[PDB]
Amino acid sequence: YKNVKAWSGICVDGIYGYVLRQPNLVLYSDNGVFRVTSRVMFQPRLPVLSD
Amino acid sequence: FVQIYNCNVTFVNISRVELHTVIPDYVDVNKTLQEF
Amino acid sequence: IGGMVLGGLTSAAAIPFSLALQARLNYVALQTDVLQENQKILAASFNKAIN
Ligand SMILES: *[C@@H]1O[C@H](CO)[C@@H](O[C@@H]2O[C@H](CO)[C@@H](O[C@@H]3O[C@H](CO)[C@@H](O)[C@H](O)[C@@H]3O)[C@H](O)[C@H]2NC(C)=O)[C@H](O)[C@H]1NC(C)=O
Ligand SMILES: *[C@@H]1O[C@H](CO)[C@@H](O)[C@H](O)[C@H]1NC(C)=O
Repeated sequence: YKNVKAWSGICVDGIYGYVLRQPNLVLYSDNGVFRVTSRVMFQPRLPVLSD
Repeated sequence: FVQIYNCNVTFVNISRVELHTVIPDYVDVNKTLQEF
Repeated sequence: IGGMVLGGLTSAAAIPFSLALQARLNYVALQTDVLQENQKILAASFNKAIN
C-alpha cells in the first residue's frame, strides 16, 4: 500500500468548507496535485465539483 | 459522470462540442469565453 | 459455475470471465484504469492457489 497525504476538506476563502460527499473517498495531495481515491483500493482520479 | 483519461476503445466517439448532444446542459465554457 | 460467465447480455450470450471479474471488482471499488494490469497478476496467483 501507498502512503497518502489526506485532507479532511477544502475551505475556500476561509469561509466555505467543501468535503467529499462519499465517505469512502480520500482527497489527497499528490505533491500539490489534488486527487481522489478509494479508501480501499488505490485507484486515483481527479476531483470534480460534483464530488 | 467521472473523468478518467485513457479512452479504452469501446466508447462513444465524440468531440467536446458534440458532447452537449449526449449530455444535456454540458457547457464548453472555454469555447464560450472565446465567442462571448 | 456457468453463472460466472453468463453475464447479463441478450440471448444467452456469455462474456469473458475476465470481464465478469472486472464487474465484481467495480462492485468493491470503481476502477479508474482502462488497462487491467491486475488481471494477469491475479490469474497467475489464482492458478497457483488452485494447484
Ligand atoms: C473511436 O475512435 C478511435 C480512434 O479513431 C477508434 O479506435 C481505434 O480503431 C482502430 C479501429 O477500431 C484500431 O484498430 C487498429 O487498426 C490498425 C489497422 O488499420 C492496426 O494496425 C492497429 O493494430 C489496430 O488494431 C485502434 O487501436 C483503435 N483505437 C483504440 C483506442 O484502440 C475506435 O474505433 C472508435 N471507437 C469505436 C467504439 O469504434
Ligand atoms: C479557458 O479560460 C481560461 C479563462 O479565460 C484560460 O486560462 C484558459 O487557457 C482557457 N483554456 C483554453 C483551453 O482555451
